[PDB]
Amino acid sequence: GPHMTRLGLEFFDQPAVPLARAFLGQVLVRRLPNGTELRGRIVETEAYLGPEDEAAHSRGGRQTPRNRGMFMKPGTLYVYIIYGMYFCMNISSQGDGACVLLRALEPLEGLETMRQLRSTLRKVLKDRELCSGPSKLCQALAINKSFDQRDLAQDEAVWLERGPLEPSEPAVVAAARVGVEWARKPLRFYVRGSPWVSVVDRVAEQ
DNA sequence: GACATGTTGCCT
DNA sequence: GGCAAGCATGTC
Ligand SMILES: [Mn+2]
Repeated sequence: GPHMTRLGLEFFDQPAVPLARAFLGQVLVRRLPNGTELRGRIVETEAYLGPEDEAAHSRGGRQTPRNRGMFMKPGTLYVYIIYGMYFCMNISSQGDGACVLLRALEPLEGLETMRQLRSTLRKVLKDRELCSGPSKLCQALAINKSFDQRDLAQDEAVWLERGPLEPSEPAVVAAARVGVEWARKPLRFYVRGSPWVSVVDRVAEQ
């Protein structure tokens, strides 16, 4: 096989917007306790800018017991429970209270384990339903709160390997964020034409 | 203590 | 497309 490295501090240490864009095409890897490796290529992200960003948990520089990952070194995971039953996986970027939400993956390896984790553990699921959402991907990759405040550059259960297929400048759609002035600002980024994206913005494309 | 707020699967 | 169940969390 190929000599496989992992993306380190050099990659994670950049402003939220650049990082959110740079994530596109990269491959998120999860190794389960049973030895099974799961792989998914990132196709959709969101940038949360910090104290000025009225949609971010760090708005006005607010630091709570929950959002501490956002104020820790670039690469630190911020995993929180939303709607009492779902997880959102964020990665701290460079900049006070700034992070990036992972929204969607193209599933590449371990799809049958993903389908079990998505259906057998809670509530035939098509391949498109596996990772097409921030909380869907957390379920499919077995991400929960025990992953909160871990370092994505150093952790032996979850890492980021560099992807062979990365989009260039014109292939990236900058659109409004999902479920959030700061509601309308284009801080969501996804691969144009990808069937694995959670929500298509047909207005921000045309 | 109260209570407002924050994605997915089904349904309209 | 619309619609809330879900309960963790933050705030008063
Ligand atoms: Mn509700």
